[PDB]
Amino acid sequence: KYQYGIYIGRFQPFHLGHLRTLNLALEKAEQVIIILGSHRVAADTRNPWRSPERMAMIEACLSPQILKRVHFLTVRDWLYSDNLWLAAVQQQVLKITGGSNSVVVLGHRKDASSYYLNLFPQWDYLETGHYPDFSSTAIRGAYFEGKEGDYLDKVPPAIADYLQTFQKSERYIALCDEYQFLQAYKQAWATAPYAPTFITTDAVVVQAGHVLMVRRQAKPGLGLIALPGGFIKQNETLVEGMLRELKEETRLKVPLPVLRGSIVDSHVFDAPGRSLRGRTITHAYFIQLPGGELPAVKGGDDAQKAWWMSLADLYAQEEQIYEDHFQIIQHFVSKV
Amino acid sequence: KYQYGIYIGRFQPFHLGHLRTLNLALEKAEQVIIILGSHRVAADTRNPWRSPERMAMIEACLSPQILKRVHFLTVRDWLYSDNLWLAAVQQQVLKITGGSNSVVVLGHRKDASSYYLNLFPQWDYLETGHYPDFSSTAIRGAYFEGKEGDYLDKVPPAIADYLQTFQKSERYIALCDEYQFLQAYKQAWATAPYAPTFITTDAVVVQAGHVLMVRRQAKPGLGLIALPGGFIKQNETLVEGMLRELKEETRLKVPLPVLRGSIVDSHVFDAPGRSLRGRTITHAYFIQLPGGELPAVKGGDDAQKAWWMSLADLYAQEEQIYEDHFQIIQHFVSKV
Amino acid sequence: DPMQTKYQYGIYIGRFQPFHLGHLRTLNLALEKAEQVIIILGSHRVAADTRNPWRSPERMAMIEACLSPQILKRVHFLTVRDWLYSDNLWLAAVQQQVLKITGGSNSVVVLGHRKDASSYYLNLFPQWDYLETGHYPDFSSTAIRGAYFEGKEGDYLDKVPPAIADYLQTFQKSERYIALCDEYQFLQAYKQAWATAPYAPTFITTDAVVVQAGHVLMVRRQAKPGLGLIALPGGFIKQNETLVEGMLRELKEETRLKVPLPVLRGSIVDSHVFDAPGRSLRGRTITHAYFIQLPGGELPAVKKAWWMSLADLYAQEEQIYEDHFQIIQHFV
Amino acid sequence: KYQYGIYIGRFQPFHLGHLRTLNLALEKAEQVIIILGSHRVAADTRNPWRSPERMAMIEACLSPQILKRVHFLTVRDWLYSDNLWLAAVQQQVLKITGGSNSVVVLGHRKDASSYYLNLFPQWDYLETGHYPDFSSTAIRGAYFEGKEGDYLDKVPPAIADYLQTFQKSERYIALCDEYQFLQAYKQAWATAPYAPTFITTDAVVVQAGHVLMVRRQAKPGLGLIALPGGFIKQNETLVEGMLRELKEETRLKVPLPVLRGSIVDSHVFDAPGRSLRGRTITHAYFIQLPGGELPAVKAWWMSLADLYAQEEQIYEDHFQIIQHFVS
Amino acid sequence: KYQYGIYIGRFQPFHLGHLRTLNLALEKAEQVIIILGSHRVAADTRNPWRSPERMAMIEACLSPQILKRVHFLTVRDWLYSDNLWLAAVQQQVLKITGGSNSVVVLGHRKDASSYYLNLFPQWDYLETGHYPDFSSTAIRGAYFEGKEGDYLDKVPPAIADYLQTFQKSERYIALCDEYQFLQAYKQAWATAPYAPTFITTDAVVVQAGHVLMVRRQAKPGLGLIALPGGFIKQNETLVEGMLRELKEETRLKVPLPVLRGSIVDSHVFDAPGRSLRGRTITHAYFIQLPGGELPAVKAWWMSLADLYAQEEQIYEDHFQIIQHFVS
Amino acid sequence: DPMQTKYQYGIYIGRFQPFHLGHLRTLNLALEKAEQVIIILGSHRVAADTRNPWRSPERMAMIEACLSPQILKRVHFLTVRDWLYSDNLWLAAVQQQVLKITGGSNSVVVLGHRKDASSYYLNLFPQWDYLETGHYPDFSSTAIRGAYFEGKEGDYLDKVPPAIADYLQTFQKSERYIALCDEYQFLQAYKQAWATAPYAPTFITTDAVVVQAGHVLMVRRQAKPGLGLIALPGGFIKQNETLVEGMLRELKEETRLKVPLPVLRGSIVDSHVFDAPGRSLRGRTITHAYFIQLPGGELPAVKKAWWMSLADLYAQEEQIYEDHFQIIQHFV
Ligand SMILES: NC(=O)c1ccc[n+]([C@@H]2O[C@H](COP(=O)([O-])OP(=O)(O)OC[C@H]3O[C@@H](n4cnc5c(N)ncnc54)[C@H](O)[C@@H]3O)[C@@H](O)[C@H]2O)c1
Repeated sequence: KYQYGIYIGRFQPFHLGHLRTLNLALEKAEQVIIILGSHRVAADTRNPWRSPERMAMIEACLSPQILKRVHFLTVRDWLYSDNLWLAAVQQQVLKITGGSNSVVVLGHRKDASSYYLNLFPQWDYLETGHYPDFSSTAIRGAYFEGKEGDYLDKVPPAIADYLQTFQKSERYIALCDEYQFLQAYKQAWATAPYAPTFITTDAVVVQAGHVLMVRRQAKPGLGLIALPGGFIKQNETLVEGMLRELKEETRLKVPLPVLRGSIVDSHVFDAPGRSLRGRTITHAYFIQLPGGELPAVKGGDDAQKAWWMSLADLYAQEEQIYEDHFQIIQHFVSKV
Repeated sequence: KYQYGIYIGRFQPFHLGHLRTLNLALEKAEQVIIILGSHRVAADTRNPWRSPERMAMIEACLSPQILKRVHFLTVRDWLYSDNLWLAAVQQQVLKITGGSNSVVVLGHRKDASSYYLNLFPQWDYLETGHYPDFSSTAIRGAYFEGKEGDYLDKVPPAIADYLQTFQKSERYIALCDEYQFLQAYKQAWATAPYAPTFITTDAVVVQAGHVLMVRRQAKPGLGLIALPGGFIKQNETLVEGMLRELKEETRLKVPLPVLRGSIVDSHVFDAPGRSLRGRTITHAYFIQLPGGELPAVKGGDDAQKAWWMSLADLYAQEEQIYEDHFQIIQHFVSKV
Repeated sequence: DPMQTKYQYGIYIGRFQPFHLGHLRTLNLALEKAEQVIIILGSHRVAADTRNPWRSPERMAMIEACLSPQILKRVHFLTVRDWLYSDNLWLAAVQQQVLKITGGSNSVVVLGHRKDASSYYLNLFPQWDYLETGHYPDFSSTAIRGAYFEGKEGDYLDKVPPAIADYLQTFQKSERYIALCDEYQFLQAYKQAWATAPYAPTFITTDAVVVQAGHVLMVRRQAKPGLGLIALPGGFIKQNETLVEGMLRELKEETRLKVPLPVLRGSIVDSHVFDAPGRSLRGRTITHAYFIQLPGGELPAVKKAWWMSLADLYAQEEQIYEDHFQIIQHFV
Repeated sequence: KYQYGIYIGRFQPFHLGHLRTLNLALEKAEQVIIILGSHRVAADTRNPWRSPERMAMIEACLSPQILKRVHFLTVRDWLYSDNLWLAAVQQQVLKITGGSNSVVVLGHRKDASSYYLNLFPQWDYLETGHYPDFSSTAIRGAYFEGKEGDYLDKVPPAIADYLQTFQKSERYIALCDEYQFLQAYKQAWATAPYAPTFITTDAVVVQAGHVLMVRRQAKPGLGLIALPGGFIKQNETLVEGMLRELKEETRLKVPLPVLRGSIVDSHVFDAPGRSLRGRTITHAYFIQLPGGELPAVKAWWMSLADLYAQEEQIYEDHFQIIQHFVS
Repeated sequence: KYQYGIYIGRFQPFHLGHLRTLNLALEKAEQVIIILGSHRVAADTRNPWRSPERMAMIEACLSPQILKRVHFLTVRDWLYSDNLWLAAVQQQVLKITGGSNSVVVLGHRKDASSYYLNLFPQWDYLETGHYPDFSSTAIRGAYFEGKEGDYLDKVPPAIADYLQTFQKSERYIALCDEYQFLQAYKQAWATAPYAPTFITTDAVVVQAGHVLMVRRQAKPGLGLIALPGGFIKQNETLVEGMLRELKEETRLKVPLPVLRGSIVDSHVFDAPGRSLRGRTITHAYFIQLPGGELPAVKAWWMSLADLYAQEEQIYEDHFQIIQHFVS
Repeated sequence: DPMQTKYQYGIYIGRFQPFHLGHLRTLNLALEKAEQVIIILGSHRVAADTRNPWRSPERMAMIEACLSPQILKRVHFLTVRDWLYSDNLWLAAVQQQVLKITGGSNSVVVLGHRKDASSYYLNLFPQWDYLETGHYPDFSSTAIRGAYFEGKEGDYLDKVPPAIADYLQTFQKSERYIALCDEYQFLQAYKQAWATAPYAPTFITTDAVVVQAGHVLMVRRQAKPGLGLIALPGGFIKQNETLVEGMLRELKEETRLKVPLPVLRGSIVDSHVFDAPGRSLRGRTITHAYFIQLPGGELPAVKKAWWMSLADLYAQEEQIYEDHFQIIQHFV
């Protein structure tokens, strides 16, 4: 009934709801294209598995024979440009679709994040409705809490196998820790009269095509590469707080007045899901340092340190970058 | 010992600590210049009395004879430009000082807000030290709570008289109400694991040299003139929330897409004391509407309404404008 | 419900300087055409001069005195500033003011007469009907103002409502009346002196807009007209100097600003020519205004001249000379 | 006593009063350089003789021995760029000076228009003057009226001879007529309480690298090439004045609204001596029309090349006005 | 049959092949307009005769009856702005056309350089050609070698007569020499696997409204006025090449570092026929020096006015390069 | 504690293509001068070509094979990309890489020899000492690469360490060796054909940088050199076309982009000339790159050509031809 069927998701993990839709797709179209979103996002409690792992997981639920008509595509996130995303999807799809006009998109409008499901009017849209009782969020929560009965009856058996092997790895132990932390963090705000909103700053300091970075020291994202930034204090201005944090986390050897006078731009980042803590809006300041020897910063140990990274280094380690920091850098790179 | 002595304050109200310093000034200099800060700020729980009232209050504590060597100056706030403030102080002072170089500034470095006390190196600075037990904040709190024994023994007798007459007015009843509200508002956050930070948007919509305004409907600032704005919701972007609030408070008859496409600039306002609620940082969006008939907006009743105001109207009613909204408008007026 | 009139609202715009019998005829026509009438007092807060001698509360008192309290229940007075170089701004102000009364009604008519060039605004309200009344001969506020400052009572007493006559007879004893006569005479002599010129004269002046730290350098006028009004430093261009030279010369004469000419020269960020034909009552005066932005810090000393804040300018709007507030507005 | 000596002037005409300084020059320096100012300026009552003609005059007054240690250099006027002029001057100097550092400039500050003798600081300046009094203004005045007695005693015999021959000239008639018109024009303002001040607009209209020009229909500079321009009326804005004047003088086939919309810039030209009628300040508006057919319109479109070739025939300072909007 | 008729060409020289179209023109329209292209272009082996000279030639070939219904119009070249050219063409047309709408343009698209006959769309176009074959390239080739037999049978008797007289000319020697040099230069590249491609830099140095110029020391266009410029060496960047070339040809007294810092702009000039040596693309760098003394340096500073006056003596397309950075 | 060496750290930068006996002599000198030696492998991730035949892990394996494990405890290998038009970027990368080893020490010396124009970088580390070694005759990596691709073993076997000889003898049997010989021969013939030209030839090409929605239009190279590498669409300028025409012509030839020339013409936002003397191995090639920004939406179809994301370009850095990555970087 269609030559091509597209199913997009994160599949973190692939569950019985997803398989139902993936089965429906196999009925409605000859070739099936699975699009693995959030490609190369750093692993966190919302996206635990890398996209090759997610492909293996899905493949393990299907037969070699049905796999003959199944195509995997991975697509990065561009949290601040839907158009860069759309284009990448079109381009990845085209390479399979030849160019055909016989194409459906299967999905369910679950919530606010499902808005993309109608940015393909070019193609047809098959809404599936909700399938009770299959919730990725519930599955992940159960899994990090070690409650097997709340997830085993919700994933394909090949998925349960995978979750059980993966339960042995270092990543799982780190993700359990990070999950306990967030849960406690959110719980500590449970008696607020209103959902809280968090304000942070971030410093984007660039010298001779390099950006000053740190390894995160506090949860969440412990150990990931990040911009130097943090929570605004009650009595400081955004610039002040930005400078205070830059100094605390990098001990950059440049006097505060030249730092101030080197701020050439700033920009607010407010994607509602940028941070799992929390609604967290960050104010990023772009600082351009002049030519010369690379500026000195604390050489603490290695997990304690700060260092300078070129764009090449940045792309090379894309999946080690915290939250949307790669996007913040890319925004100011478009400015220069 | 000096030809001229400068004492700057808000004096809300003038208390025994202030009188001590004002007396010390009268010993140390021939002429005394009192500078009434926060001129033409809308009345709130932090600045209850207008600057002519504050002058009357101070005059009532002094004798006609000593008043012969006392000079009053009023100066506006410019929360985002210390330089505009400094200049205005210099200019107001010069008109009394003739131009003399014999000038001291008396004060006490109480807290972060006292930072201005050393932006006059031109002139000498006499630090007085703290005088125990004389706190404006404590005085105001006591007064709005009606607890006379906590303030009577802290102000000059002429000040106690004034507070007692003023306790009859409509302003006092409104300020009591507003004070109860804030107190309860802050108390409701008392069990937060961290001081909360608030995020709001504000829309600065301009057509044919007019700015769209509202009369505030919620406390605090009930009844004051304000920009249309409000709290960001958890799942909306800043622009989205800005547009949602503009529509809720003005029902402006301009379709959302043309509104979006008319945003020409935005700017963050983060003076830590802009709002008495709360650390509240607002994100203001400047929208330029094209020439033509003045856009329709809700004509509700009068306290329920929205309307268009020229800069002239704005200056004419400066002391009816909420928090720092006049400053936000002035920022974008410097852009055009 | 059957209306007794064609429209809900009638708008009658003017200076009314003073209200004369022509104006009352149109006002009466408006009372026949609309249930409620809106009088718009233009030139609100303009420095009293020979073209605009009465302030808006005086003009409202004058018109009120011609009308019975039953009619006054149907009349609403609104004031609106002039913004000589910005018609869009003015159009919006009129609209916003009218809306306080109108509640948004679309049943609205503007009454007037396209008298001369200054009446162009009558076709800028297409959202409302327009009712041309034709000319009433000859009622002329210019002629009436002339007769009044010249003391020729026979030429205006039969041109104005009896209540206006009374008000005029009373105002005639004020200090403002004397001040106005003095200024009227000066302008009359001034134009006199050019009467034998082969063409109408065109005057060239320069004005200096000097700004540092949100303050504009202003002076009090030492010569007529507008004697004692607040103004920008400026004056007439001499025959052998450039505009910039004239500008700086005149700035030094009037303020004695303690800044070297060479740094004043280098501090000129912009300039603009202001040429509204009626900006000055002395004759056609076209002015060259120069925006000078001083590097921040302590304000330079001057010798009456002073640094005035933007808030203070708005606060003393009505003491400002000619178009000078608009000149400042243009730059800051 | 000096290797090289420089004397700059308009010499309109060359008078005894120059000659004496010229003589004083030949004494103080071995080589003498005479710079003829105002090169290629349209002929008018301030500047009647072309620079070749002025060369001829100053030559006749010299015997060849002398004429053979004197070099003649012409310099254009750029009324609004002194730097450009100083440069053109010192570059033309080098042609002869070769690069010498033993140089003297002679003259004296007579008025305001003699300001050009503080710069140059790289050479030595010897002040003569005042020689009271020979006055070219007075001499051109005398010469144009007919008061022969007032100037024969004032200029060298050879000059007088050339002036004499020139009276027959086709130009002398038109230049006489111009002198009468200006003297009358100025006279008509004598009852004014203050010196009058004239305001004009000029339109600079440019399409496909051509500027719209006209021949002047009215005195002064009648028949010269000019920008469309005129006197502001009492009740029009500068913009509306510029536009009516443009339509009057050229009847340009472009709708008024499109013309308003095509204004990309404007500039005020205010040199005190730009107009001989008295102090006239002009407001120039630069209109820039989209590519394509040249619009219908003596008025005609003229290229930047055309203008340069005919710089001689351009009114007043209209060339500098054009140049200002072009670079 | 038509009121007005237009025929545009370089006519270098006027050949039988033109004449026939000219004849065909006189037949089809009552008035004939001949537009002499390439007006004021320095004389070179593609364009040997000035436009007055070309007028003279085409006149001799006509009897006055005929010569009296033919008008001659000159148009400059602006190699990089066709619009400017089209405009100058149709404006000069109107001088004669008065404003007529019965007009025809004659010729035919021979090659790439004949593209200019699609525009104009406002007139009627009648295609002649091809007339196989008379070839000016071949004729100028013959003429410059000495192969008389190759062109006498190709051009009108009067043309031949003028060419004959011209052989004696001071120019014909230098133009012959140029032809030999180019033919040799091109010949030296015959063993190349592909047509060669030349890269040069030019420096456009500008202070106080003057541009630095030089006389060409090397063939081609020897002795003409040019920008300081040269061939890129194998291991220098364009910037460093431009700068060494600038110092070589002018010995400009300004430190290299200041010169780097004063570069405000650069532009590539790439018209296929700009250089007669073969495909040469030049990279022009615009250096803008601060006001004051003109720096020490045949090289000399030259005003925009000077350049316009001497446009005749300017190499290749160097005038257009200057003009590009000025407006 | 008494040091046995002058410095704590010695830095030796090169391509080492291949490591020969000259390099080993300097390396040995560095081991005498510093306690720890840092070898910087330049040209990391550059597409293998006749100037850079071995990738950095191969070059590290090669140098490792010449050294005893006791010496290797003192040697540290670091890699660094080329950024042909940005020396500041490169200088910073070297500094940052060195700092991983140095801990910030100031006791640091760079050893090398100012051989030719490409050695300019040796004076751009003033924060460190420089030790000029002088020239060793004649060891030449160019000559050794020449002999090796030409199969003349006598000309290089005695120029290189025995371990390098072994590695060379082994690599010689790979498919990459054949590919390199093929390309070497092509370039050699190419230059051959120009040998009788009166001056060194200068080549002119155009390149098109077409971008829509964060994607650059790329091709796979159909002709040598760099056959099968990813590249921008471009080629040689024809004799009678303009650069823009050439650019568009060549863009159409190589990609068959379904966009009309007139809209391609109107979409050129910027252009830049790239002229590093060694950008291309064929001879001096100077290129004109044109930035074309297509209006957003669906990407236009093409016919091998494709739209490549900026992330994918970085991911496939090493498959890119000549300086093309730097050309893209310049614009986006
Ligand atoms: N600009 C951008 O970078 C951009 C924009 C939009 C989306 N994205 C990316 O695309 C991906 C979006 O995928 P997702 O997070 O919505 O995928 P998901 O894994 O949550 O769900 C995949 C699909 O299955 C459906 N589904 C899940 N549970 C269901 C249930 N129980 N019943 C019926 N249907 C159910 C979902 O609605 C969805 O259509 C993410 O990677 C996101 O980051 C990127």
